[PDB]
Amino acid sequence: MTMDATALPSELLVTPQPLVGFCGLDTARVSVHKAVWEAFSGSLQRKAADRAAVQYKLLPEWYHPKGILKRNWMLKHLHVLPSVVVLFQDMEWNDLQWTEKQVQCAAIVQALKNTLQERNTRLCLVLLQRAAPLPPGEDLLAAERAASLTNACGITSKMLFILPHTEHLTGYALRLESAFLDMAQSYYALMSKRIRNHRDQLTAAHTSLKIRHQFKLGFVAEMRQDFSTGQKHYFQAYANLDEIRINDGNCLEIKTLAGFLNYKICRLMFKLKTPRDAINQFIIHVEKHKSRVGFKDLAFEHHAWLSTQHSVFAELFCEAIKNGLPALQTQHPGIYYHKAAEFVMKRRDAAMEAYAAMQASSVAEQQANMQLCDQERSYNHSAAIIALLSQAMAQFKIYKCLRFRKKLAIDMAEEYLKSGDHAKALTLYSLMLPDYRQEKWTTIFTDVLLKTLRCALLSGSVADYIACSVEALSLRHQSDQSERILILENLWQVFQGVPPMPKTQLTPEAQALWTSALANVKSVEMCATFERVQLSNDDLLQLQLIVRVLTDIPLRIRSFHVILADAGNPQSYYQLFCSTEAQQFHENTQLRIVRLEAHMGTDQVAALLTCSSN
Amino acid sequence: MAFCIAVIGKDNAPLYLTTSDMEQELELQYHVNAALDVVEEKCLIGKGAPESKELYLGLLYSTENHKIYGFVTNTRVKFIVVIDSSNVALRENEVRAIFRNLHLLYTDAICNPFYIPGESLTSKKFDRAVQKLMSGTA
Repeated sequence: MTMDATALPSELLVTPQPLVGFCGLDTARVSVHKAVWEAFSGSLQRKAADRAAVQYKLLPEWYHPKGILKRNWMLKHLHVLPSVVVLFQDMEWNDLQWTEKQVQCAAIVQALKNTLQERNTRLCLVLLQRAAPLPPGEDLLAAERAASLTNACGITSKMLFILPHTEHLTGYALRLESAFLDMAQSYYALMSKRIRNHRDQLTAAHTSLKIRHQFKLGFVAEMRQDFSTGQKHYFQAYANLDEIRINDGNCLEIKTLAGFLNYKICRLMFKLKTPRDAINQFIIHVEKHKSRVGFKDLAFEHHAWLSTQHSVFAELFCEAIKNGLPALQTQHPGIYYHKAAEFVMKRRDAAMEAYAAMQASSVAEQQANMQLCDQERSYNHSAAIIALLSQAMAQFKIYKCLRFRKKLAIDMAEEYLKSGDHAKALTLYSLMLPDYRQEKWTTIFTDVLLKTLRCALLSGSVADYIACSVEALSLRHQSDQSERILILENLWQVFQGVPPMPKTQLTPEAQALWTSALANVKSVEMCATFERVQLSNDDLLQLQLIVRVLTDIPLRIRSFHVILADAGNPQSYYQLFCSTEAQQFHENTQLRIVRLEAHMGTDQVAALLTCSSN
Repeated sequence: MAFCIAVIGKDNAPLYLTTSDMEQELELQYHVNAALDVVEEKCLIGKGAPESKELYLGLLYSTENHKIYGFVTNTRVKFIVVIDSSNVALRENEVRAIFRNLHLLYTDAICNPFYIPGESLTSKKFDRAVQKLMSGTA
């Protein structure tokens, strides 16, 4: 009435299936019963369609509805009440043991039916036989047994069954499956009759009860593989939810109900091979819900639910893929993963100012908001962003997508930086520069480059630091000149061991990081100019390569080395006296330079723009 | 109604200004807008982003407040404006006309002998061509 219709998150996320249960038993009877139990699970072994959909639980102002009034009654409707109960003993004709088992089985099934009457589950009686098969029509004592047991508890003869050995037990377990299915379905149809005869009446326009009735009958139809009546009922329940215009800040219960039935309807669509329907539903719903909230909006609201909603819908997509629905994938494989990811980022941000407002001051219900603040503080982990982008990246790769995986990877790296775990971030950036450099998009390339330098300096990975710095040098004309100069001087500093000057930009811990390093770390665009390739019998070659500098700020002129190329035999412009080659070797000789060995100001470039052949 | 103009070469982008009808594009997605394109290629490229037809791409790529409409020529040039309007009452017909206009303006900047093809569009004239396009159809 005033309480919530249903409060179960992730209700029956698993495929709803028929559920038959029966009384708990000791280890030795179940030890004889083993073969029967793995005969049951052979359906799990066999293909799912060959598997009977049933499952095994193995237990030990109008007036409100019965069994429907509560969400806990509802959860009971899930599993707590199997639609079939079967009492297990062995059927064994005997002399005195026969009578003893008669008396005891009669009494126990008597209590069992005393339990089962109100819950209306019918109690079918199936008994094991290890003895030789009985020819029907031969034993009149079997007839007396049937009479006595049937009159013991009112369970009819047809309900009674016999459990033979495996070669027959297989087919008879299967026909048992069929009978259990039939009587469960009869139960479910009856229970739906209950629902409908309740539905005819109304509690003077509450319609929450109506939603409960549709949702219960959704259980029923989903359960019975109808897949249709339930989804119609879900549609109608959601509609009547809508006609309930929001009274007040209690939009959250509405949104939760919406998400529940929304999952239900979408997945039921996916069961029915109606992807377009599902897509339109989920969009319609999510922007409806975006428009839903106006206030409070404690920034818990609209963020967590929306992210979870996208999450669930991508999960439904994956369910569809498991089914085999590629119509939705060929358009876009991992649609809502990274929308959910951006929503959880927004959620962390919202948490930031939620904190901030909590520092403002903190007479009714306010303590609840306080525990809310604390609980979302628990949520400040935001590794969920990482997981969501992980799934998004995988799914994007699934349809041969590189850049969305590449951009969400930059998002991963940047949140790693917010995570502080700059190491993984620099690993990502290290992988991500090459593709940007091939891509030539000169805008983005420097934009990621400055962040990559930031990661290198914080990490103290001086090798990557210098490499990305020198590639920035090669074409740094987009940025300001003095910054180029500072980069270069920091580079020389670190080649000869001096820490970089942005000391306030650095922290003592990172100081330790890169003071520690360089123990293993060892060893502007210009051109190689060879005057004479394909050497003849006698010649000489001097400094003809021309070291053009694209950077404005000059490279300091101290030294340089060129390593004599092994091709064949092992051996503002600045033109100078270096002039290595002055000797004679064998003819038909060519040359090709690995790296600059740039000892001008720096020791060496460590980045391969020392072209071999232009 | 932000038309992130972007001509693309074979792979890289010769001109991609950030202008609209009213004034400059403040939103800081530019280099990552080009990154939207590098996912419009290598992903939303399929076997399709290059074709041998004057390319109608009614929303080859879509997202919130950002809708990509594409075009490709036999010379493998990528012509893309973005519909940065969740929705405005403009229907694809004038978008087709706009890609006609953009085709013509680009190829008349191409008409320069001095400007080597595949380089940043130097022409302040082809600029004002794009600028009138934006000021008109945004």
